[PDB]
Amino acid sequence: MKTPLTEAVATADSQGRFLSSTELQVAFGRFRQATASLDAAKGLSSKAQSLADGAANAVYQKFPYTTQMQGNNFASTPTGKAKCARDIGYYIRIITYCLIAGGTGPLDDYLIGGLAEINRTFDLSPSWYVEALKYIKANHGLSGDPAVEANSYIDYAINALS
Amino acid sequence: MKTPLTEAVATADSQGRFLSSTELQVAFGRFRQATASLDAAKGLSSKAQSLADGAANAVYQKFPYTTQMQGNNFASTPTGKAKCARDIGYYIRIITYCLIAGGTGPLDDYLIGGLAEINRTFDLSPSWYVEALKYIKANHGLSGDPAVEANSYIDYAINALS
Amino acid sequence: MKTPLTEAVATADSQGRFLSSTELQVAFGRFRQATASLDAAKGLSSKAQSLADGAANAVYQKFPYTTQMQGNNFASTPTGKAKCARDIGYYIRIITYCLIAGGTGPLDDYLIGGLAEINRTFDLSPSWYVEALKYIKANHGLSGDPAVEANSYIDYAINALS
Amino acid sequence: MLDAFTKVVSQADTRGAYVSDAEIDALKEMVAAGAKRMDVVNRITGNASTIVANAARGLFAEQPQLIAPGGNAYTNRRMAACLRDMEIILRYVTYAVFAGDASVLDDRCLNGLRETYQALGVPGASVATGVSKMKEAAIAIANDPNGVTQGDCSSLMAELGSYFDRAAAAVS
Amino acid sequence: MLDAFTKVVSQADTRGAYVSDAEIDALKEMVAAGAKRMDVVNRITGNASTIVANAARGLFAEQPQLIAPGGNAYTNRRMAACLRDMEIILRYVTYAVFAGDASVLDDRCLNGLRETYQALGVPGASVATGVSKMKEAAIAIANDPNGVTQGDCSSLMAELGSYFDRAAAAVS
Amino acid sequence: MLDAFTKVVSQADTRGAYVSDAEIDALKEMVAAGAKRMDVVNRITGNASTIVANAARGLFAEQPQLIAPGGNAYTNRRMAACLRDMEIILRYVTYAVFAGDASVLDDRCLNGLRETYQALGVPGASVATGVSKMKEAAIAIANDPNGVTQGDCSSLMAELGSYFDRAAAAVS
Ligand SMILES: *[C@@H](C)[C@H]1/C(=C/c2[nH]c(/C=C3N=C(/C=C4\NC(=O)C(CC)=C4C)C(C)=C\3CCC(=O)O)c(CCC(=O)O)c2C)NC(=O)[C@@H]1C
Ligand SMILES: *[C@@H](C)[C@H]1/C(=C/c2[nH]c(/C=C3N=C(/C=C4\NC(=O)C(CC)=C4C)C(C)=C\3CCC(=O)O)c(CCC(=O)O)c2C)NC(=O)[C@@H]1C
Ligand SMILES: *[C@@H](C)[C@H]1/C(=C/c2[nH]c(/C=C3N=C(/C=C4\NC(=O)C(CC)=C4C)C(C)=C\3CCC(=O)O)c(CCC(=O)O)c2C)NC(=O)[C@@H]1C
Ligand SMILES: *[C@H](C)[C@H]1/C(=C/c2[nH]c(/C=C3N=C(/C=C4\NC(=O)C(CC)=C4C)C(C)=C\3CCC(=O)O)c(CCC(=O)O)c2C)NC(=O)[C@@H]1C
Ligand SMILES: *[C@H](C)[C@H]1/C(=C/c2[nH]c(/C=C3N=C(/C=C4\NC(=O)C(CC)=C4C)C(C)=C\3CCC(=O)O)c(CCC(=O)O)c2C)NC(=O)[C@@H]1C
Ligand SMILES: *[C@H](C)[C@H]1/C(=C/c2[nH]c(/C=C3N=C(/C=C4\NC(=O)C(CC)=C4C)C(C)=C\3CCC(=O)O)c(CCC(=O)O)c2C)NC(=O)[C@@H]1C
Ligand SMILES: *[C@H](C)[C@H]1/C(=C/c2[nH]c(/C=C3N=C(/C=C4\NC(=O)C(CC)=C4C)C(C)=C\3CCC(=O)O)c(CCC(=O)O)c2C)NC(=O)[C@@H]1C
Ligand SMILES: *[C@H](C)[C@H]1/C(=C/c2[nH]c(/C=C3N=C(/C=C4\NC(=O)C(CC)=C4C)C(C)=C\3CCC(=O)O)c(CCC(=O)O)c2C)NC(=O)[C@@H]1C
Ligand SMILES: *[C@H](C)[C@H]1/C(=C/c2[nH]c(/C=C3N=C(/C=C4\NC(=O)C(CC)=C4C)C(C)=C\3CCC(=O)O)c(CCC(=O)O)c2C)NC(=O)[C@@H]1C
Repeated sequence: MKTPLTEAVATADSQGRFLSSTELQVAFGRFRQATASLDAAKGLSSKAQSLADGAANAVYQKFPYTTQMQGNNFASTPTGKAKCARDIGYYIRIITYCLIAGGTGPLDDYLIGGLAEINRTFDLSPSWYVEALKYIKANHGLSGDPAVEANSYIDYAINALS
Repeated sequence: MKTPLTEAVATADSQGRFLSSTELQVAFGRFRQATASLDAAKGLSSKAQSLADGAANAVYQKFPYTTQMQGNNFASTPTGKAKCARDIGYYIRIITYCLIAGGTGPLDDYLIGGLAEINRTFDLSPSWYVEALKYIKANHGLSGDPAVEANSYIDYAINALS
Repeated sequence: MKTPLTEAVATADSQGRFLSSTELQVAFGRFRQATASLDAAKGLSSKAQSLADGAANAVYQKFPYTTQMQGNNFASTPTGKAKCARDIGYYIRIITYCLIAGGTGPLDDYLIGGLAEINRTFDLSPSWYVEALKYIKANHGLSGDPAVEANSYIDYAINALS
Repeated sequence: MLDAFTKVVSQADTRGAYVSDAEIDALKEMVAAGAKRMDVVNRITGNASTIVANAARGLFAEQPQLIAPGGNAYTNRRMAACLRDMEIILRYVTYAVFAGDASVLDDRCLNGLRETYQALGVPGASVATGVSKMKEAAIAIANDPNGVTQGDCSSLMAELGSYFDRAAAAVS
Repeated sequence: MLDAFTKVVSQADTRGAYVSDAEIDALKEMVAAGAKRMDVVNRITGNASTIVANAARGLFAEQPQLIAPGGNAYTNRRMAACLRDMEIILRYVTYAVFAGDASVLDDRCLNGLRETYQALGVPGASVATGVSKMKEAAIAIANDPNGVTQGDCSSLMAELGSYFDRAAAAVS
Repeated sequence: MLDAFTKVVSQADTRGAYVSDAEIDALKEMVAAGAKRMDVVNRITGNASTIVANAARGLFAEQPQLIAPGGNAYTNRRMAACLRDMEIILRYVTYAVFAGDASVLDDRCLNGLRETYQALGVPGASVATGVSKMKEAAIAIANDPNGVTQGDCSSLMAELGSYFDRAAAAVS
């Protein structure tokens, strides 16, 4: 899983060498970033159910057809609404993991790898999730370095969907 | 084993893809060719012992030394005559298989692969077999599309020996 | 292990072929060289303890610090003197093996491969061993073709250390 | 690989035998039905994504533990791998129908697949369920009477089912 | 590979769970001690040759049969291989300390090493002895109070020891 | 690989020993007979095709089930493979005679060959019969008194036979 620490090890190991001062300095930078990111993860975590409830409603408002049209891919049924809430919950949980990891690894490994193939196979619109993410970005209630951190990972996911 | 159908599958599989309309059209062409080829195979099969008896005698006539000279490689003994009749029987049987297969696969896999190495190792003259094949070509008693089919595979074997 | 015979086989095998007249001629040359080399091996063998005792003393004379300085790498202790005598004994024994083998294989496989890494890791000076080898070269008491043979392998080892 | 014609040839060659009149007549029957065989290949191929998606939706509805966190098809990477496997098996099944012989499916897809899944921790019995659901979906599409000349494909659908069943057996 | 942070994430993800406040506080403790962790990596790295040489000298003093003619570390080629193995194990141990997780050491060094040694006739129990001697040497260097800001590294030295002990267990 | 000289060296090195006067005298005997050894290599090499063909003809005369339809040496592809195997084994046997040691034949030809044949369904006991027939043919050629300086090659023919026997044992 990609983090600044695993990337540094992978680099050294690829060259058959011990870690250098440059890799120790990468670790120092990751450690300086960490305590704010770990605070952002704490923030998002306590607001996760609220943010998932709100982001779902924002998608349904922007794309009312998702709640009315019949089809396996739509939230027009209880089981469809539950799939949608679940998926939005996955984005929030995995973005919190990125703040803990100090990089995109969790999003890359658990959500973005295969995302295009899944959205195509199950006829899910990437635009639905981009709307859920814009909501999460506007309502997470973080500021300063935590908010920059959180927004970096939300924008990364929006970019993966676009 | 090479046939128009296995070649089409091998092509698709090499490209990691499902079969295309071009490969379905190959199959249609093989199916159009088949019932005449399957008739030729029936014809040759009922005449096989006669054709083997005749082709053996034609080789012995053209190369009288094969029946008189002493040596492991010659039909100057009962066991040598039996080896020769056997070999000629192999060519006829495997050419019938080509008419069933719709391509050279049976000849390629069972007879032509290794043919040069075997003829060299056991000091068999390719010219002996070419004479047996010219006889089979002149006496199979087929005409029309069956005969063209049968002659295509006999000529392929003569070309493999020359 | 490299010898004129194994090199000839390796060459043929690399080309998927039987041995040629050139490789049989290599073997004849190795056989012509052998009985003098096998005599040199007999000579060195009967003088080995004497040559090891003398070469050790020559190193200690040239590098008196090796007998006085404290350290794991020095012959300033009984166990250090024993390591040094052992090592010098290894060079003499493995050079005798080269005279039996008809080539550098024994030195290459048992002593020279890894020699630089070992001397670095254990802080042994290559110059110590070069002095031991110059002594062995001056005192082996061989002449004619045996001496040329023995000196070829001693010079090869000095060159490996320099 | 073999096709139906060379399967018969290979069995005869092992015996040093001519292909029998009965065997040749059986091959002529295959030839006569060749257009219907190609419709099966064409229809499954043209609907491959639908067959895979519908089979997957059915599998995960029956086995929700596969897609729950910690399940073998949880995360998009694992779901994509699982869909890819179903598409691969379907592709080799279409090759078996085209050729009229399972050899390509055995040799290039099924041989060693059980051991591969055992080593990955992929639940083979659940793969077999997905394959069975692709079989139902593919037969429904292949055997759709709309937009084709009417006639009997019962033999071909049984043969198609046999290739799916052979795949399901090879992983369970 | 995982680091300490992604080990916690991966365990939570398997459960479909948020990382707990307790887990996050434990990661904040690791972060707070990060300079000391980097000193361990830096000191072992800068003294790697000394750690390997001193461990090897101790191993061969205790097990002279390894370096006697016929022994597995007799000849310079075999000695060089043995020193190289000790250096490799030490390198992966430094990666585990850097990342705060053994996954890189397990995945890229230890997994299959026992079987590798069994096939070569390398005596795994003697490799484990050498690894234990590198542990003693590395802790002495890493935990040297000279030339560093004074404070407690006891937790880090136990963690470092655990990585050496895991390597010794994997080959014996 | 080893030759006769380095086989003696390697055994001595394992013991930390000098090669004995007796061992050196035994190597001098090999050297003295070196022309005869090279005649064995030269004659088998120059007649390799004849040795293989005559051995194969004998094998198939004794074991007609190998060349009947369905047999392992039926079809020209399989016959060519079988002849190639006999030629390979003969080539490595000539290398063993040249070097005066079986190591090249063990290491590059025989090691794993039994398992290779088991996996292919090649009948190892029949390969061993072919190897034994090559031995008879090769000794007849190598030990032909015509066109060579007269003398005793009995030791060399026993050594040559031992290499064929080692090959036959390795596949049966
Ligand atoms: C069972 C599979 C269903 C079925 C099949 C069926 N098909 C035909 C006839 C034809 N099928 C084709 C196929 C193709 N035409 C193309 O252009 C391509 C792409 C290259 C393909 C695959 C063709 C050419 C024919 C003949 C012409 C036609 O369309 O009629 C039949 C009729 C019998 C026959 O063998 O010709 C049948 C029965 N029919 C059903 O009702 C099943 C649901
Ligand atoms: C146990 C390991 C020993 C120990 C460690 C210890 N270190 C610090 C403080 C620091 N360590 C570093 C490390 C580095 N500085 C660099 O330039 C590099 C190379 C890139 C490294 C690896 C740094 C920057 C600090 C802070 C500045 C300083 O030198 O003081 C402490 C203090 C506590 C802390 O976490 O800062 C301690 C305890 N101390 C011992 O006595 C152990 C033997
Ligand atoms: C048993 C193998 C038979 C046998 C051998 C035999 N050979 C010699 C003598 C020689 N053999 C050679 C060999 C070669 N000469 C070449 O030019 C090449 C190609 C590079 C080879 C392989 C040579 C050079 C000699 C010496 C010269 C000669 O031809 O006499 C002997 C004599 C004893 C000896 O070791 O010299 C013998 C006995 N003789 C038999 O009767 C066996 C059937
Ligand atoms: C919500 C924004 C809209 C919506 C959602 C919806 N999604 C599905 C089905 C799936 N969603 C996923 C996504 C993920 N699975 C993962 O493992 C991860 C990463 C951890 C994610 C993001 C997947 C793979 C599926 C398909 C498999 C499954 O059922 O879980 C559905 C059901 C679709 C179906 O065909 O059954 C729905 C309805 N639909 C809307 O209309 C909302 C606006
Ligand atoms: C889907 C129904 C189920 C499922 C599948 C699943 N498979 C994998 C991984 C692999 N699948 C294969 C299969 C093949 N590779 C080929 O080339 C062929 C044709 C010869 C086949 C059939 C292989 C080799 C792998 C491993 C390598 C790879 O991923 O490319 C996974 C991923 C497992 C992982 O841990 O990464 C999954 C999830 N899982 C389910 O739960 C369904 C029951
Ligand atoms: C003698 C010239 C000087 C000397 C010697 C000395 N050597 C060692 C230790 C080793 N020497 C070797 C060398 C070899 N091992 C082999 O397998 C071979 C080839 C067969 C050789 C040539 C090795 C590998 C070692 C280290 C491992 C071991 O102990 O055997 C020492 C001890 C060094 C230590 O740190 O323990 C010494 C003292 N030192 C002098 O001052 C002499 C002038
Ligand atoms: C030293 C304490 C002991 C010892 C070691 C020894 N090892 C080998 C050979 C190999 N060691 C490895 C190990 C690795 N290769 C890698 O890439 C990794 C990281 C994933 C490891 C840990 C391998 C693969 C080999 C074989 C290939 C090679 O040599 O490169 C030897 C040589 C054995 C031989 O017979 O040649 C030795 C001597 N021996 C001792 O006696 C010590 C106990
Ligand atoms: C007949 C035209 C002349 C003739 C024949 C002859 N052939 C052999 C021996 C062999 N012939 C084959 C050929 C095949 N084996 C196969 O598997 C196939 C394909 C299915 C073929 C075509 C082979 C391999 C052999 C050698 C092995 C064996 O005995 O089967 C002989 C005997 C040669 C010998 O040295 O024993 C003979 C006599 N000879 C003539 O003079 C005829 C004119
Ligand atoms: C002949 C006496 C018998 C016989 C032989 C037979 N062998 C094969 C196939 C193979 N033989 C080998 C052997 C080697 N490959 C090498 O590189 C080496 C040197 C290290 C050896 C000795 C191998 C690897 C194969 C398989 C791959 C290949 O064909 O190249 C066959 C073909 C089997 C098949 O089914 O295709 C045959 C027939 N068969 C007999 O009946 C005789 C007893």
